[PDB]
Amino acid sequence: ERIIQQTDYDALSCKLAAISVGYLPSSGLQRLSVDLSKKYTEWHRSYLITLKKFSRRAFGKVDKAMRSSFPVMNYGTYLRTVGIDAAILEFLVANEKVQVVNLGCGSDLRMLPLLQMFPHLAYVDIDYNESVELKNSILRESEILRISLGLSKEDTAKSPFLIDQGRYKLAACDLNDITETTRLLDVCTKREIPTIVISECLLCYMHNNESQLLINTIMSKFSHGLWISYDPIGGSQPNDRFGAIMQSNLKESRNLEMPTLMTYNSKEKYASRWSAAPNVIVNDMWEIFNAQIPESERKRLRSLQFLDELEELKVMQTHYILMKAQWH
Ligand SMILES: Nc1ncnc2c1ncn2[C@@H]1O[C@H](CSCC[C@H](N)C(=O)O)[C@@H](O)[C@H]1O
Repeated sequence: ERIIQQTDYDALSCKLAAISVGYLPSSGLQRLSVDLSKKYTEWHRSYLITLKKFSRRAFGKVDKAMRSSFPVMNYGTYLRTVGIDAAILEFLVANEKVQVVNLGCGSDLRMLPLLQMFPHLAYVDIDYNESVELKNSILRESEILRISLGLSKEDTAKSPFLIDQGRYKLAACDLNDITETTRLLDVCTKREIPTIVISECLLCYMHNNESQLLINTIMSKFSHGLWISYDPIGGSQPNDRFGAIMQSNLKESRNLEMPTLMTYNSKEKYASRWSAAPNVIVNDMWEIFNAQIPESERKRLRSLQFLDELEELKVMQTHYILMKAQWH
């Protein structure tokens, strides 16, 4: 589906709007160095310029949405990035040899600083065939993105991989098909190696059958893992129409569906999908803003932009969550 692939252009507009204002990179929570903080800004800026070369339509939707970004949505992107990063970095410090499988990766460039910071970290980007062909073109075209991953300018990878360079792999795969998913994972991951499965904004666009079989198969595949899943919820409180308005606004404007939004309308119901795992934590993004983000970080974001409506940030961010299912 071309419309589901175009949701990544909204996710890239958020990431480039946060970096352009200053929200990211947060060098403390993401644990970036002085050089890698400069590289985080320079890799994302070079991804936007290279996206212009390969697409006028995709650059037009990313550029217009980025510059029309409000302070409230920049707070939602900050908590979204440093929340998933805090869960990744805790697992990568305790476990030296780790392999990551970013399901529904899109235009995510967190693997660039992560591979640098951890010498024994493998990584595996996975998206639709059309999406990963655009990401392969952008990484191989830009000179600075070429140096980060050790890529050539030409398409030199073979068979199931568009990129196959040492400790990073890019691959095409429909995740709604479980036969295609397990065939790819057999040739790019191992059972015994500790794992971090990232499903950032992926499982919301899938039906309940395709998403539940993806959770049960991947957890049963590895002996030791950690599933950091970010997604929206419809809201549990009565007269809370956040979920019914979101399904009606996506269907009318863009012809997009979030099938299991109302089904998993709370953070408890969302976390019950990973009930097979023994240790399951779950907190909405407003709870992560008040408990996980330090006082030094909140003062820094206040210096960037005027967040006039803090209650409007609470209403939005309570309808997003960060789940962490660990098993062994
Ligand atoms: N069945 C499927 N197979 C492969 N990719 C899928 C998929 N369903 C949704 N996606 C991908 O999930 C992404 C959702 S937008 C999220 C982009 C990225 N994870 C980020 O957080 O910045 C899109 O890029 C889309 O292509």
